[PDB]
Amino acid sequence: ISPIETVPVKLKPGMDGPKVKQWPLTEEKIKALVEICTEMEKEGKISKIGPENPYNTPVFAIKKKDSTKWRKLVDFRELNKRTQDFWEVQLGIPHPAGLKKKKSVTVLDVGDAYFSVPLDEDFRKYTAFTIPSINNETPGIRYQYNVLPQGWKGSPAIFQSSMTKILEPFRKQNPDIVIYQYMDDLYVGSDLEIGQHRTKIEELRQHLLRWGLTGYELHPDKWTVQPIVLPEKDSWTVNDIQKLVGKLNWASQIYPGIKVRQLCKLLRGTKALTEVIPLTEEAELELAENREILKEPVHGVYYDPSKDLIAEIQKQGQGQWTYQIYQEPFKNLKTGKYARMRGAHTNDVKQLTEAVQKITTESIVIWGKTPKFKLPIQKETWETWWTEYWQATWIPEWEFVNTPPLVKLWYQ
Amino acid sequence: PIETVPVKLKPGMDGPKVKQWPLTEEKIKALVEICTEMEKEGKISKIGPENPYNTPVFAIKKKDSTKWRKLVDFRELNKRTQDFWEVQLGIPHPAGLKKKKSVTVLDVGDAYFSVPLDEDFRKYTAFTIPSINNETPGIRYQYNVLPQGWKGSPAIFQSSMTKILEPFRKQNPDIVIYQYMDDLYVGSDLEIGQHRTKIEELRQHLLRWGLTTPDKKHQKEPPFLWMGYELHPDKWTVQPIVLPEKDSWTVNDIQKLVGKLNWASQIYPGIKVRQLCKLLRGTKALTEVIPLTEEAELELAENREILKEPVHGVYYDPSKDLIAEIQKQGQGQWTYQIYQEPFKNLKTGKYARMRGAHTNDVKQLTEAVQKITTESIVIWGKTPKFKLPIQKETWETWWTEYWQATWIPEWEFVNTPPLVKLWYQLEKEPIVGAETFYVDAGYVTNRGRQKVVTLTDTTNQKTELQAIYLALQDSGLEVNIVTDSQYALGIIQAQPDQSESELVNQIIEQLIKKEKVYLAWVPAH
Ligand SMILES: CC(C)=CCN1Cc2cc(Cl)cc3[nH]c(=S)n(c23)C[C@@H]1C
Ligand SMILES: [Mg+2]
Repeated sequence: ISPIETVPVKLKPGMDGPKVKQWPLTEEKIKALVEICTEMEKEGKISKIGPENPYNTPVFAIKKKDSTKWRKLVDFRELNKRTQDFWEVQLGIPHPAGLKKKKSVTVLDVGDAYFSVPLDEDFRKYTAFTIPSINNETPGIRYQYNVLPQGWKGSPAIFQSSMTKILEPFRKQNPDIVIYQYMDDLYVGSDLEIGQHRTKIEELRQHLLRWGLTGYELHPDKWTVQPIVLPEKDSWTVNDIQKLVGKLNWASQIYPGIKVRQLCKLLRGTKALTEVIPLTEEAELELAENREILKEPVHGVYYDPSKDLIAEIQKQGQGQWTYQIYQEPFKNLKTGKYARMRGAHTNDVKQLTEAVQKITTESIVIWGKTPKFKLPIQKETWETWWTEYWQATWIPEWEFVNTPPLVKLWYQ
Repeated sequence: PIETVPVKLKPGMDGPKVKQWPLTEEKIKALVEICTEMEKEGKISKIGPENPYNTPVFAIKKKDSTKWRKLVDFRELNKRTQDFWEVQLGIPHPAGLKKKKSVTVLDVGDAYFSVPLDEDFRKYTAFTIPSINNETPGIRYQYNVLPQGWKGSPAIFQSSMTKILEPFRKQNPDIVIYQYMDDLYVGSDLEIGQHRTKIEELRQHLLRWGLTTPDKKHQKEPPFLWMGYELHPDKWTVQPIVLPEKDSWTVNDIQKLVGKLNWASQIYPGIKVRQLCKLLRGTKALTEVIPLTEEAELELAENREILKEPVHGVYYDPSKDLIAEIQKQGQGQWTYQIYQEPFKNLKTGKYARMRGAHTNDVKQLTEAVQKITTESIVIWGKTPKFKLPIQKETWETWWTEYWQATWIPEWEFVNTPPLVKLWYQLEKEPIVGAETFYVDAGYVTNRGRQKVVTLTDTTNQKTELQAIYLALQDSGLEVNIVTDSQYALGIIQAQPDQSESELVNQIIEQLIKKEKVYLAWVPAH
C-alpha cells in the first residue's frame, strides 16, 4: 500500500525494533484512539497487522489546545533512538541562533504534512502500535504505518526536501521572519508588533494549505535567568547566619570567590539560635562581595552540541517551581522559575506537565534539542496523569528522582 | 480458508537438522498409520530427498487409555522460529465482566490443524518415520497446517479466530465473545431460547472454516471454575478455600497458607496474615515445624470463620459510578473495597506496600490511592471517586509542604475512625526561649549542659540519629536542635510516623510528645 518513491531507512547497525509496553489507557482515550485510527485506516495511512510483527510503540490521546479534538500521540522515543542517523554535508537545517533573540515566536503543528509520503515498505513493521482494551477483554487492535509517522525522527528528514521547496518562497518573500522546524513543530519568529505578527502567522498558514499542509505564542526575548539570591534583612540572628553560611558554602562550589570566614566567625560559640548577632564591619563587606559575585551566572558555561541537556525541577510550593538546565554538574546553561497558569484548577501534576513542556519549548528554541528531565514525582503517578494535560507533539526523555531537602532551600 | 501468516526463522539461522531416535517397530507401525491419516486429510504431505531438515517424533499412549499418539519434539525448531506478538499474560478480572442472561463455552477442538501454515515455512517442519527393514521407506513428511506444539501455533490460531469472528461480531453487537486457549466463551442477555439459537448459529460459522464445535448436550455449564475463580452469569467469586486443621505446621505449610490467605483478600475482607507471617522469622528449613502462637492461632481461627462465609463479588454495571473506600486495618495495612451500589463490592483488597524505610499515613494512604487508580483503570477503564478517612485540610497541609509532586483524583472525606493525621509538625522558625542543642554522639547547649554517650556497633549515620534522639530525650517541651547530618535532617523533615528502624521510631515518639521542635542543619567544620 504505497505511491511514489519510498526512501529506504534502516535501524542502526545490528539494532532490532522496539518492543515497548503500552501503559494502561482510560476508556475515553481508547475510544478516541479507535475513532481516529479507523479514519487513518480508511485513508490508507495505517493497516492492521498480524502476529508475525513482534514490535510495539506506545500510543496516547492528548487534547488539542483550545479545541474539542483529540490528537493521537505516539511515543516513538525508543524507535527514534534505534533509527539510523540521517546523512551529512549540506543539511540546510542546523539551528538559528537568532531565533532565541526574537520578540515573538509562534509554534505551528505541521505534522499532517508527513501523511502524504509513504514509509519504506520494509521499515513499516518497526512502527507497530496497539490500541489496548478494557480489562483485556479483547486481544487489542494492532496497526503499523504506511506513511511517514508523526513523532518519528525519520519523518522530518525524509520530508525535509518537500518542506524546503514549500518554504523557499515565504523565506525569500519575508526574510524578516525566522522559521525553524522541530519534529512535527514549526517555529516562526519575528520582531514585528504582535499585530503584524499574527497576521503573518495566518498568512503562512494559508500558504501551507496552498500545498496541502494544514497556537502557542512565545516571547524568547523576555526570557531571563534566575540568579542565586541571599536574604537581605534588618537584623540577623544566629539561625539566619547559620543558613546564610550553608547556602553560601554551597554556591562556592560554583563561584569559588565566595568566602564565609567573617560570617563563620560570627557563629563562634554555642549561642541560642534566636540570638541576634550584629555583623562586624569586615563581615558586612564579606556578605556584600558575596552578593556581587552572585549577581551574574558563572563565567565560562558553554553549550556543547555533543552533550546531553539535563533539566532538573524542584517543588518550591504554592504553585511555584524552579528548574535548571545544564550539561556538567553545577555548570548551568540556564535556570528559571515557574508559577501556576491557565486555570483555577492546578494541582501538582498539571503544573509539572505545563512546566516540563515550557522548559522543552525553550530548549528547542535555544539549542534545538530536548532535555533529559529529572522529575520530582512518583512514576506511577506521572504515567497516570501526564497525558491528561499534555499538549506537545514531542515527548522528551524523563526520569524520576528524590529531590534533596537542601537543594530546594537553595533556590527561589 | 484463512489468509496465511508469513513466518520466518530468527535472522542468521537454518532450520532444525536433528536426528530421529531409534524407534520400536510397534511404534513405527503406529506412526505410519497416524501419519497416513494426516496426509489423507491433507494436514501433512510427503517430501522428497530435497529436504535436509528434520525434527524427532515419538509415540505416546493417552493418559489412562490404551491407544497411540504422535508427539513431535519441536524444541529446536522453536529456538530457531522468530518471536510472535504472542499471548500477553493480560487476562480479564471477574470484576470487569458484566451480567449476562446466558453464557456458553464452545471447545474449539484443535483448530491448529484447521489453520494453514505458510508455504515457505513448511519445509522446516520436516520429520521422518523410519522403515521397519534397514534399507527402505523411511517416509519423509512436512506440515501444511499449524503444528500442535509449535511456537507460532497459539498466536496464529488466535489471530485467525479473530478474523473469522469479525463478521459474526459486527452482525451481533450484543454478544460478547472471549477466546481463551481451546475455548470460546459466548455471553449474552438474550432470553434463553434466543441465545441457544444464536450459539448454534455461531457453531455453523465455525464449521464453514472447519472449526468443529461441540453440541449443547456436552458443553460446559456454569459456574466456570476459571483461574482460581468461579464464574456465574450474574455473580463471581474465587474457588472455595479450605483451611487445614493441622496439629503440626511446617514452614512450607505456613507459606502455602499465607498464599491461599492472600488470594482470598481480593473478595473476602478481613483476611489477615501478619500473625501467620511472623512464624517464618529465622526459619532454617522448609520442612521445619513451627508451633503456633496464641496470636497466630486467633488469626487462623478468624480467617477460618471469615472463609466459612461464602461471600461473592458482583459484576460491573457501566451505567453506575465506581466508588472506592479505603480504611486503615493496622499500621501499614490498608483495606479497600470498590462498589457501585451502597456497601457491596465488585472487588476488595489490601495495601501494605511500604515505599521506603520511613513514611507517614498521609503519604501511605496517597500511594494506596494510586494503586487503586491504576487497578481501576485496568479493570473498568475509569478512575473511582474515593471516600477517604482524612480531611481536606490535613491532606493539603502535607501536600503543599512536601517536596514531591502529588495529586488525588476526586475524593470525599469519610468520618470513619481511625482518621489519618500528622502526629507532629516541625517549626518553620526557631523557637525563642527554647534551649538550643548542638548535636554531633553528643550534644552541647547554649545553657551549658552536655552529654557524651558511648555507642557500640553503631553505623556512621545511626550515630547521628542517636545524638538527635539524645537531645530529644533530655530537653523540655520546646527544643531547638542544630545538626550537620543532612541525612537525619532529611528523614525527620519528612515527618515520618512509622519506620523499620526502632531508633527512628523512638525519635518519632519523642517528636510526638513535644510542644515545639525546630531542627536545623549546618556544615560543621
Ligand atoms: C473465563 C473468561 C475470561 C470468560 C470471559 N467471558 C465469559 C463470561 C462468563 C460469565 Cl459467567 C459472565 C460474563 N460476562 C462477561 S462480559 N463475560 C462473561 C465475557 C466473556 C463472554
Ligand atoms: Mg554541630
